[PDB]
Amino acid sequence: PPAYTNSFTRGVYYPDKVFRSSVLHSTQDLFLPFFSNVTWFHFDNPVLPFNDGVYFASTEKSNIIRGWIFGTTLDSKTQSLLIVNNATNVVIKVCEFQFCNDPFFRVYSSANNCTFEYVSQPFLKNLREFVFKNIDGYFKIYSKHTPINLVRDLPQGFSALEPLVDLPIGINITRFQTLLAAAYYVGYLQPRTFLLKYNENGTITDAVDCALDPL
Amino acid sequence: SETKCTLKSFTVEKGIYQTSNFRVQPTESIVRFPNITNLCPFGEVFNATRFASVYAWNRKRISNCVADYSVLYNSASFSTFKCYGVSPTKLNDLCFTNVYADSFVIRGDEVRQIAPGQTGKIADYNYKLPDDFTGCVIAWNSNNLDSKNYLYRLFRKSNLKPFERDISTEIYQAGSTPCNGVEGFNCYFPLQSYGFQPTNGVGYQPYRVVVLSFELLHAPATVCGPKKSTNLVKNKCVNFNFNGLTGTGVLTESNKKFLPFQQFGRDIADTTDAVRDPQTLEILDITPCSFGGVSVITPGTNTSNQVAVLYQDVNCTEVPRVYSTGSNVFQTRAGCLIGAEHVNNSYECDIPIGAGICASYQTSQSIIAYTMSLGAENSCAYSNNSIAIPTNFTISVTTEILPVSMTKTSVDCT
Amino acid sequence: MYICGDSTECSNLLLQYGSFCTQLNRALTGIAVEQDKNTQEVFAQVKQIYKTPPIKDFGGFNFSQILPDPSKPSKRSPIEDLLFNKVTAQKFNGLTVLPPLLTDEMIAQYTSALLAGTICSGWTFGAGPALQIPFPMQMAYRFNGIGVTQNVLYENQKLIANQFNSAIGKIQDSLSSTPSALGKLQDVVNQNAQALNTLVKQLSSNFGAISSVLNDILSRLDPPEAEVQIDRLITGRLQSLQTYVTQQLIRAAEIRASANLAATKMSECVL
Amino acid sequence: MYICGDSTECSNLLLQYGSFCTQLNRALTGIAVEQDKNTQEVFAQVKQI
Amino acid sequence: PPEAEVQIDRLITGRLQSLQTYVTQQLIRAAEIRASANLAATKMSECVL
Ligand SMILES: *[C@@H]1O[C@H](CO)[C@@H](O[C@@H]2O[C@H](CO)[C@@H](O[C@@H]3O[C@H](CO)[C@@H](O)[C@H](O)[C@@H]3O)[C@H](O)[C@H]2NC(C)=O)[C@H](O)[C@H]1NC(C)=O
Ligand SMILES: *[C@@H]1O[C@H](CO)[C@@H](O[C@@H]2O[C@H](CO)[C@@H](O)[C@H](O)[C@H]2NC(C)=O)[C@H](O)[C@H]1NC(C)=O
Ligand SMILES: *[C@@H]1O[C@H](CO)[C@@H](O[C@@H]2O[C@H](CO)[C@@H](O)[C@H](O)[C@H]2NC(C)=O)[C@H](O)[C@H]1NC(C)=O
Ligand SMILES: *[C@@H]1O[C@H](CO)[C@@H](O[C@@H]2O[C@H](CO)[C@@H](O)[C@H](O)[C@H]2NC(C)=O)[C@H](O)[C@H]1NC(C)=O
Ligand SMILES: *[C@@H]1O[C@H](CO)[C@@H](O[C@@H]2O[C@H](CO)[C@@H](O)[C@H](O)[C@H]2NC(C)=O)[C@H](O)[C@H]1NC(C)=O
Ligand SMILES: *[C@@H]1O[C@H](CO)[C@@H](O)[C@H](O)[C@H]1NC(C)=O
Ligand SMILES: *[C@@H]1O[C@H](CO)[C@@H](O)[C@H](O)[C@H]1NC(C)=O
Repeated sequence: PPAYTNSFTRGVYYPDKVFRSSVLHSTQDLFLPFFSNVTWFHFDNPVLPFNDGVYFASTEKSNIIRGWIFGTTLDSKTQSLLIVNNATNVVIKVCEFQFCNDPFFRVYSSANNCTFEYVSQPFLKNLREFVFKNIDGYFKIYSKHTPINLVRDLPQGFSALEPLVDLPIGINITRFQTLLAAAYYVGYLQPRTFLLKYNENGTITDAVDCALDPL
Repeated sequence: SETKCTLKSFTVEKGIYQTSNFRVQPTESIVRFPNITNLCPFGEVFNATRFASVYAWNRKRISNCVADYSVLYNSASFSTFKCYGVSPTKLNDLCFTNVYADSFVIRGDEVRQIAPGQTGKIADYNYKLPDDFTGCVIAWNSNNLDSKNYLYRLFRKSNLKPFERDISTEIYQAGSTPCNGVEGFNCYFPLQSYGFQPTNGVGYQPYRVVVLSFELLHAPATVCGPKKSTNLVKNKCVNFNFNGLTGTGVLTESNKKFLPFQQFGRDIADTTDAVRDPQTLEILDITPCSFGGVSVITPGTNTSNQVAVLYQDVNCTEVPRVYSTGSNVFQTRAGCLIGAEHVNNSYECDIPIGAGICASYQTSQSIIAYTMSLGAENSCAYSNNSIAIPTNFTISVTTEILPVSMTKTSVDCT
Repeated sequence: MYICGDSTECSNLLLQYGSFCTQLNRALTGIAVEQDKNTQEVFAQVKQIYKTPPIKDFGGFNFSQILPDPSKPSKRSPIEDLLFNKVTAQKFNGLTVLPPLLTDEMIAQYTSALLAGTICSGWTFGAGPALQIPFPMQMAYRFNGIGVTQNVLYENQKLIANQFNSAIGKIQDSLSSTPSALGKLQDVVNQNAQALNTLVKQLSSNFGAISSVLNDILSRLDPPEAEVQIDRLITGRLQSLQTYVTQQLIRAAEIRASANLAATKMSECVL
Repeated sequence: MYICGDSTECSNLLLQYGSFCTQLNRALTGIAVEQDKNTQEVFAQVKQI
Repeated sequence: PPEAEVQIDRLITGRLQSLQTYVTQQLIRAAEIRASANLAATKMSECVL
């Protein structure tokens, strides 16, 4: 679905792992632009690029799997990053297994020389914000679960988007796909400069996008 | 003498001269080498009862973990340990990306064929190590447990490709017969069988050889030796290496509240004002332990040769040259002053120390430190219907010196 | 300490720049001594410390808002307390703030002595011995100095005293309600605070080197090229220090012109 | 624009020198503001025309 | 000559920096001396004359 929607002031994560109390810090990083047009995809399972980064969201508590298939060729030619959640694990297998033309462990039908395979505790009304990026072979995932009342789209708020997990991978992700009444949003990160406001707790309680308007 | 040399002169006037600086040296360094973390399972590839053969190895592709080469190096359980161009100890410091281990059993004497450099006949058919091989090869005549299936390559014509997996067993001699005819007269199985019984000699006994070739450096780096983790030595100027953050200071206890994903504590400007130790997950406040400035108070050279020493912003206990902590030690807001006696009488300021404290040369003669007096204490007698009229005068000739011009100087730049 | 933090390898590379670091310290010491001279010149004009009269029969003039408050711990007048309230572990990289030679309690005594001398005698305590005079008679001398006869004050003493008290009372409200009331002093405070922040924030710049940390350069790289990278860092940090020192010199020359005007206004208007 | 005329590589290289251009711009803006204040101090003494 | 123009470049940079520092400090000191001389002229006109 080509429907667009406004992201408002959502999609800002912690650029680093440094505590800051009452510091208004300017960070130049791949951030989601303020009041940007993010694509709302309804059931559907389209193919979407990656470019520099990807923003993800969820609305209802249906909990329909919601894995991811970050790849670069996805035809058993290069290592592909697959994330599978089964309410007990977050299995991240980077391997060239060949996903079918319409993926939905039967996603793939092969087993190549599968590399690093981190597995840990699961992390996945209830808004579920995610940010996926890759800079120098390190796949970074940030996530935040927030409670809100569903009305029409992403709410107007700014909680924290705390970081989730960094993985040493080394591949390049040029494309990605979503695993599965589907309803989600996709935004694209851009190399912006953001002024982040830290409170006494080291929490980013406010942010300003220094490209949106003259003020 | 320090004042004389810092001024490049043999005579010094009266005043305070800043000679050198003061800094408390670090007592020790704290790294306290790291956790168990995720260990590399080398014991599985070494202590393998079902050891494979040279034609087909137990291909163990090992990934992010800490491989303790020191464990395999300080123990002489295996007969021979080799590692390419690297001492085993430093093997725990310089690290790499990923490792691949191939384990096999060979026939005794021909342990030297498998080598990155010098060639061997066995390496020409069974397995040739890469020319740019960098790994660790462990060989030992295990015998007993693995001695009582074991067939070794004997029929090939080209050296095995660097880091290749070949398990071919088709029957042929070399190329001469146009039709091999299964086993005609000499085309036996390439995997020749041998006797692996205890009666065999050292050169014909099962020799367990395991190669541990690690891939060269790429964009990531996961298989690394022991690094990270810290400890606590609080209230002491020490060098600390906290997860790669290296610096000198005092790690006092802190009441800060880090979120459970932040480690550093850079607050305002870019200085690290706090840190988190990855052993107890507590917050330590980094502070500059002590520094200041050594200033010499001297009443000139013509008048005398005695001096006093002021340390700018240090305590009188933190001062350890000659005598610097015994007697005549007075702690003022402007620092710790030694060599000067505190007098309760207040005089006009002579040598300004700071914070209302001055120093002077007075009585034999010594150096006194006092609180400067603002002036004569006049009593003001205000009274209405009362006036004061002068009945005499004085003609006072005062002086006023004013600079007007400086020396005109030209410089030939070329 | 600022350029080469506790690194002997960097400190040995700083020795070949000559007396670049012995000159910035000299300039900063001169600036500090000049600040002390400014403070002493503005306030320490008269040396006799006159005591505040313990009475209130000044002919109707109030003076309570300018004379020191004995009840409060600090001996400061309400106006001085308002002005002090309006204006708002050592640093890591060798930056220290030396304390002023004249404490705030010592300057307050100088101000109180000047006020007591003005109330007691008028202008006669700044040109010789202090000759006492009743304040209604002293104000008749100052009325006589502006072309107005003596009888104008004596026949309007109550009205003049009431106007004086009302103006002094409104001074506090005007000072405590204007947004940029003490804007000049606050700008003086802010300019130095931001200069130090910019100076210390220049230690996180590469200046063309591979990293802004000397330990990373010394460990990752071989000494021959670590020398080049450390020299680049030294050049950058020395340039930053020189910029800070020059800007502080210009700012201190600007402040010294305002301290030579406060000392002139003290002599020609307070005395 | 003076040091690196419309060149992105030169701008990226100059970004490694910290807040130098910011200091220069602040100084020049302060000079301009002082120049505007001088005329008001000299001529705008009485504000009744 | 090819390798003698890199050390000479460092010498030139250092000596130029020293000269510029000297000129700047002398300019500030000359401004202070000019202020003092203006005060001296004012005292000569107001008090001697
Ligand atoms: C000089 O002027 C000051 C004020 O500028 C006079 O002090 C004022 O004294 C009056 C009368 O005592 C105080 O008014 C009363 O104070 C208390 C507390 O509020 C209470 O009884 C009444 O509600 C009433 O307000 C006034 O607060 C006080 N002002 C200050 C600032 O302390 C002083 O008396 C004058 N000196 C003279 C007349 O000699
Ligand atoms: C890794 O990144 C490089 C740089 O973008 C990719 O290179 C080009 O990528 C496009 C789209 O992915 C390909 O169609 C081109 O053929 C690539 N150009 C060349 C000549 O390299 C590269 O493909 C990425 N890696 C993978 C395996 O996708
Ligand atoms: C976030 O800040 C709040 C408000 O300052 C913290 O709540 C206070 O916590 C401190 C100790 O950290 C207590 O002394 C206060 O009584 C608390 N106040 C209230 C109103 O609860 C809160 O702990 C911080 N969150 C953290 C540290 O995770
Ligand atoms: C590394 O090992 C240290 C101890 O050497 C572990 O510290 C533990 O911390 C807990 C509290 O978090 C203490 O109650 C335990 O006593 C400590 N363990 C031991 C064995 O003393 C630390 O958690 C380890 N870090 C890892 C495994 O990442
Ligand atoms: C005013 O003071 C002057 C001195 O400043 C007095 O003159 C002195 O008088 C004494 C006593 O006769 C002599 O011993 C001194 O030699 C005089 N000094 C000078 C400089 O001439 C003068 O008497 C005083 N006038 C009054 C009226 O008391
Ligand atoms: C020691 O230092 C502390 C903390 O700065 C200070 O309060 C105390 O007065 C000092 N004591 C002595 C004896 O110097
Ligand atoms: C100065 O006064 C203090 C405080 O009363 C007293 O202890 C000390 O002995 C006095 N010193 C001298 C030299 O009189």
